[PDB]
Amino acid sequence: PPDLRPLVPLDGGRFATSDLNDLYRRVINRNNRLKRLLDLAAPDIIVRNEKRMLQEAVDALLDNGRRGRAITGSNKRPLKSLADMIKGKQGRFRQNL
Amino acid sequence: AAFRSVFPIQSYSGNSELQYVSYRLGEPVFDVQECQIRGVTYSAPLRVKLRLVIYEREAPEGTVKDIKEQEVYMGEIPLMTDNGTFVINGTERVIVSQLHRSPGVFFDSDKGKTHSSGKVLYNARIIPYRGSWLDFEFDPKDNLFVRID
Amino acid sequence: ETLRVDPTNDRLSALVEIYRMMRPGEPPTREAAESLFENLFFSEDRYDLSAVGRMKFNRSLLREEIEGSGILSKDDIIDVMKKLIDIRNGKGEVDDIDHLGNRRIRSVGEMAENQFRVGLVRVERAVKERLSLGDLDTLMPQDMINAKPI
Amino acid sequence: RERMGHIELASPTAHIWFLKSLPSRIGLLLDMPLRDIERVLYFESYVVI
Amino acid sequence: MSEAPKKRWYVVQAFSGFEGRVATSLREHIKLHNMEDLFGEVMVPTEEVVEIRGGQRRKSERKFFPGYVLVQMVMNDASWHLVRSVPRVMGFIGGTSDRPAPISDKEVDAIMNRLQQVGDKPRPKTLFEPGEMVRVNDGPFADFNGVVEEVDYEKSRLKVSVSIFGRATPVELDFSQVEKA
RNA sequence: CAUAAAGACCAGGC
DNA sequence: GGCAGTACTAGTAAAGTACTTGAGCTT
DNA sequence: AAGCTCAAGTACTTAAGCCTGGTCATTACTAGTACTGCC
Repeated sequence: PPDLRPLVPLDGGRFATSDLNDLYRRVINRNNRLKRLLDLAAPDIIVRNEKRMLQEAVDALLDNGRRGRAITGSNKRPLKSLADMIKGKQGRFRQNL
Repeated sequence: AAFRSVFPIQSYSGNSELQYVSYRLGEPVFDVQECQIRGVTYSAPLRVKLRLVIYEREAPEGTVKDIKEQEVYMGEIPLMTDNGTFVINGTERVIVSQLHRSPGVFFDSDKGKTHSSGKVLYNARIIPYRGSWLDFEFDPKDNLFVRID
Repeated sequence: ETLRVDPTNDRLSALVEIYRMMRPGEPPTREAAESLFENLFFSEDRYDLSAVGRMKFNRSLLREEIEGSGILSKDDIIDVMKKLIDIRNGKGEVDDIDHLGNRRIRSVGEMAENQFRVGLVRVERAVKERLSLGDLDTLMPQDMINAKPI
Repeated sequence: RERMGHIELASPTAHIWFLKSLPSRIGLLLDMPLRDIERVLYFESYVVI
Repeated sequence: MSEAPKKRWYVVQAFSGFEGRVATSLREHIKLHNMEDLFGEVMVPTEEVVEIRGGQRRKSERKFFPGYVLVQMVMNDASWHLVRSVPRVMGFIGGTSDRPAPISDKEVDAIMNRLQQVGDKPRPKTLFEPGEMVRVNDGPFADFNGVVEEVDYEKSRLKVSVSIFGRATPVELDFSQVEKA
């Protein structure tokens, strides 16, 4: 939802945003690439390079940590996924209850 | 007692000999009363006397020299107030002393065999401070094993 | 019977297995398998049983002298394992954990030393490379030593 | 807030809850390996049983 | 060695935007072996910075593959194991999570050709004004063109026919004043 | 009426 | 005046459960 | 040879409230660019 992820600044030149703003921006940029680069309409035996990037994009929305986590610069912590808000991989299940 | 582990350095084709004299603290930042009324961090630099000599083996240029500096800045350790407290950033700080088991060898009853029955076995455990562990335990097959880290 | 279930037969394959246990996949080299085991229990830069711990270590084996080195030797562990076999056979009893000859107070200055020896073993690796980074003899103030890892 | 939109993905993708889970929903019913072939086909380069 | 070594390549699934200094950190961690032992060549398809020029339209897309390193090293199966051991890399690529499958060199050069291929059809090449074909950039008739119908190498003049107002205007211009078709 | 983040670690009460 | 060096600044490296599985023993 | 169960081996588990304190740092390394000094 649009107002569920606001983009207001915190104080001065810093920001406090959700970790979904970095992940929904990738799935859409890995969607039309298979449609029109890749204008084919080929047999499926040819194309590899896009679903290795699009599946990589949607897995960070699915789960981070079961094969490979999604980390940010100077941060050895996985991106807070939609499942990680419920199960609490980082220890925030001890914070939800 | 910890300085004298890093002074003998032996580089091939360098021939360097680093000899030590003494450590002397420099000047402090402020006194013991401005660290609470102000935001004084009190970071006193540690300066150390050194004696090095060089005998280079790369190519004979005919020029050799031994330049000696009296004090070199290494580390930023805080100092101690006249009672025995420290300061680092803004607040007063005291490090609590540590009491634990010795850096040696011991012989306890048993560990690890809490899953099975674990009848008569004897074993040893060493506690180092840095490095890896070193255990010597037994099995029901009467064989001595080892556990590192 | 430990030797019969021991796969190694000499010094080389022992160092290979000691590297391979510390990621069970491959033998390293000729040199790193020696350097890691020397940096397990026989070097101060990675293993310091500080000079009091030798004095407490000598009384656990009924030694005469109390002075010595911080790092262990090749004669100590065998003499410990002999006492392990002797306690297993029935002679002797267990040792006291909570007795103060073993339970020692570590001072605040010794704690600052134990939080300074971590920076020393990095700054020695700094002065190794900055021995080569120096021009001829300008490497006293800053071209040798850094105050960042300490 | 309440209204929704949908993103037309050209190629469909998996849901990893149905994959890395030990009771594999596409390994028990549809007789593939429950853990092995999932770590062989999906992310990797094995092609168009 | 008794048998001649045969070097092969693999693909390294890493993070997007986190790739070039992972190759530099391959040079960092895997330093000091006095050789030429195992590494053949590192291939970095990304750039460590970005270009101001991007897509012409936001509908128009990229054929880039960010985060996918290609390293040459023998185990047989080496250059994803010891490249994930360098940090900020997603996993271990190929046969299984401990054992990749080997690929040929021509497939690797084709993966490079997927990098080299750019979007060269929004169909512009101009560099072109109503004459056919040159580029004049001096005097009155700058940003115009035509043909030198009569070439004068001795007089160093080029009689270029400018199509102004829907009408050819043959004007004699220098070599430095024009750009040859 | 809007801004003081999130997280880590420690100390404290029962 | 042009080229190279370097500094500044913006992207960026205990003790248990279940469950699996390898192996030993029979039609 | 097929197979059937059994035992050791293995990975994984979740750690009995809530509450404020203070603090502490949000990244230090690499690459490109721009500025300045020298030839």
